[PDB]
Amino acid sequence: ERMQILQNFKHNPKINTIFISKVGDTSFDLPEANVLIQISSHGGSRRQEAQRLGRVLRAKKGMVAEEYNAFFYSLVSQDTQEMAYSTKRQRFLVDQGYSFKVITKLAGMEEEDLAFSTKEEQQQLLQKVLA
Amino acid sequence: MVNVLKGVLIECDPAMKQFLLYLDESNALGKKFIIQDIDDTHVFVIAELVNVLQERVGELMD
Amino acid sequence: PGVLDRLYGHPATCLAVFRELPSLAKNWVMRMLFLKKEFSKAQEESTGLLSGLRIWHTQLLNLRIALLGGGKAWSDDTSQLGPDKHVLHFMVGSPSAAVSQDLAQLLSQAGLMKSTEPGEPPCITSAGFQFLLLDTPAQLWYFMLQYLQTAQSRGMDLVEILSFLFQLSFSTLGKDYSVEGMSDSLLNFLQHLREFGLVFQRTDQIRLWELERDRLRFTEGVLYNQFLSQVDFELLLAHARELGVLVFENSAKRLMVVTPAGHSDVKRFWKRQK
Repeated sequence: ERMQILQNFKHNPKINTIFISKVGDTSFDLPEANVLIQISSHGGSRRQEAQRLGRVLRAKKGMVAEEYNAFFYSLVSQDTQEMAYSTKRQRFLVDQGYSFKVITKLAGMEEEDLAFSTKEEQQQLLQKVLA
Repeated sequence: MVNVLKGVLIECDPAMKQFLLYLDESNALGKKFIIQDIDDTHVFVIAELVNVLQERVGELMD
Repeated sequence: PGVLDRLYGHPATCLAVFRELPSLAKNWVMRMLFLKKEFSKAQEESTGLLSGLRIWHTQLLNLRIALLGGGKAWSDDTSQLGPDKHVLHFMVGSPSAAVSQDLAQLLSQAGLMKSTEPGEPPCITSAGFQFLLLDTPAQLWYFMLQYLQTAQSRGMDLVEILSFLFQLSFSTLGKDYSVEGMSDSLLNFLQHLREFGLVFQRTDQIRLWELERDRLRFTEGVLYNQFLSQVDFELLLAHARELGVLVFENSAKRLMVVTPAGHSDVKRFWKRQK
């Protein structure tokens, strides 16, 4: 089932997003892509984020010699212990030569359908998570 | 209707942090003085003098 | 040559027409400058006349030598005119004009030493209230006055000039306020003062805009209103806060509302009358 999902992700133009756990690190042939999102700051190593980025991401066609043609994202919840990892992460990646920025707002998230459209929906998840 | 007036500070926090302040209010020492009442989910009538403490404590706390 | 009076006359006319209220004159006065000028000018209305007065000395910069001397001759007339005339705009005009005459080096140091105009520049310089715009012309005048003296051997003025010393309190203020423009002007005064009389006298930053934002965080200083006798008195007292723009919140089902401290008093007054 992994080799079916990964063959589909690499060749099939219908299968363009996949989700993966810690098993990619340490002896694993992660596939090629052009976009990497980490849902959390974790506790695996700032240096493993850069190994994982480096082994997964490549240039999108046509644009193969431009300022950027691949994208990495790390998502952080404000006002939590998740924020502490940033001043280290930021210093590490820029010392590794990477262009790195902080995005602090998305006012176009207020222009389309997305999940958690109400307090009641958010409450439904809050009860499940608390248990 | 100008029956009663009360100088207080109106805090317009988010639906996330407000309950945190409430938690600050209880389970605390020398506290519980802090919140006058919860007018809205977003807004609370609180403190005065406590505001400095509430903000600072929130800062120190995660 | 018959043309000369006519052409320049038309601009004299234009300046005359929109002479009174604003600051139209400056551009036109300059044109006028090139083409007993001072004696004749004196009759004309003060504003604009001063403008012409200001720019003409500047414009000078053989026959030129003759011009300067000629100007020197009626430096007194302008000086008499300068005082007596003495808004911020006018004030700017009087010192700008004086400053300009000073760089020309036509003005008599004596005479200047004992005159109201010198008191007036340090007066505005002293007062906190004066705006940045008045300040810069006042400052410039002082600088130019000192500049004018290239001697001090014979210059009574470089005594009154000492009036700069009074300014330090003003610089302390100004510093207290974040008025960089008011401080820089002071430094120019000091530096110029020393100059004349010197002989005589013995990424990373991303966390720094975040650390700035950590110093701003919200709440408001506020009066709450409750236990209102009937709905009409909530709605009157509420509408009369909303037109005052100092409603932070309202809930008509509570009969309860909030005003920030700056309109507590307009609400306390409306609650007493109606």
